[PDB]
Amino acid sequence: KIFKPEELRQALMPTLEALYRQDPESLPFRQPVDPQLLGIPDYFDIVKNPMDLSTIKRKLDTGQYQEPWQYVDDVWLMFNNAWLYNRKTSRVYKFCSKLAEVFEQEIDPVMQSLG
Ligand SMILES: CCOc1ccc(C(C)=O)cc1NC(=O)c1cc(NC(C)=O)cc(NC(=O)c2ccco2)c1
Repeated sequence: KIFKPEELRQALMPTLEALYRQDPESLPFRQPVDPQLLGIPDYFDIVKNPMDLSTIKRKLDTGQYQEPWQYVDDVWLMFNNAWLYNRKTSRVYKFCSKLAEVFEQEIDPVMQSLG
């Protein structure tokens, strides 16, 4: 019912590492979207709440996820943002879908273990 921050981090960190391990698929996701650098100035006309792997990793490393579902919700925020902004035929959309497939495989045994 109640989780300790370090045990939560140890349970969840391998699922995040499995996303970082996807290369090149995780590359658009390893740092916050920079619309200036990427040439996509409408990004924040479309995406309300940005999220990326580096932000999730810091929240995990500083104990900000006190329930497993808060971690999962940030991962899916990252996915949903990319599916929302990018065309279904685009690199980032396809890479996002690959990451979601990987995550779905990795997170299920972990959540079964945690609750
Ligand atoms: C041009 C529009 O870019 C985007 C548009 C939208 C979104 C989102 C998340 O909604 C993300 C991006 N970012 C990328 O596509 C992107 C960014 C970086 N690195 C940096 C630091 O920006 C690297 C790569 N490299 C490869 O994907 C790659 C390399 C080799 C094979 O594949 C791609």
